[PDB]
Amino acid sequence: GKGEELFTGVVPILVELDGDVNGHKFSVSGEGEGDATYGKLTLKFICTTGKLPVPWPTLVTTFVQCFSRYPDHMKRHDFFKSAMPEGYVQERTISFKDDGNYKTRAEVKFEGDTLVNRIELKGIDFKEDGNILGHKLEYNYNSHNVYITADKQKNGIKANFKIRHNIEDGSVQLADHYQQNTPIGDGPVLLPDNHYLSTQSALSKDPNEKRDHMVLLHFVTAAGITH
Ligand code: NA
Repeated sequence: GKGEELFTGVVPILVELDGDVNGHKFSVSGEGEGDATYGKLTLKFICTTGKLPVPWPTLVTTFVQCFSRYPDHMKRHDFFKSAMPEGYVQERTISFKDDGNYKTRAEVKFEGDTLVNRIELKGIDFKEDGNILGHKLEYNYNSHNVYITADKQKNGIKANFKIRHNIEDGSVQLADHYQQNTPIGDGPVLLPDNHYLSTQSALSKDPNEKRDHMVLLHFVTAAGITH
C-alpha cells in the first residue's frame, strides 16, 4: 500500500508536546528516528520550559505506532501505516489508579520526509503527594501488550491496555489506557482484525545533556495472529 511503503527504511521523527497537569504548564520537544522493518525507534526528549512537572515515564506512551513491525502475514491489519502520509488523530484517556488522569490528543502525519507527532496533553485531579506530582516513579519502563480492535463506524481503531509504572518503594502505579484513532485524510485505510502490539522500552540519560530530558529505545511487534 501507499502508506506502508513510506516506512521501508529509516524515517526521521519529531515529537512536540504542550502539556498542562494540575495547572503546571510545560512543553517538550523530541527527535530521533524509526525503522519499522525492525519495529525500532530511538528518541531523545527535552523539556524546553525548564523542569518537567511530572515523571518522564508517565509520558512515554504519549510521545508513533506506525513504527511497529507488522509481520508480513499481518500487514493487512496495519491501520497506522495505512493512514499515511495524511495521518491520524490519536486520542487517549490515561487513568492513573488512585490518582489523576491525562487526556491527550495528537496528530501523527508526515511533514515532508519526517514523521511528526504533535500532542496536546491535559492532566487533572492529581494528588500533590501522589506518585505523579510527588515524583515517586522509578526511571525505567516495563513491557506491555496493546490490544487493538477496529472501529468501523469511524474508519479507525481503538486500543485498550494497562501500563505498569514501578514506584520507588517497590510497588506499582497502574495507568489504564483507552485509545481511539481516526484518519485525517481520505486515502483508503486498513481496518484490522483483533490483535495486539508487544512493546519493550529502555530509558536512559545522555551524560552530556544538562537540560531535563529522556532518551528512549523502543521496540514493538504486532502479534496475536498465527502463521
Ligand atoms: Na517493583
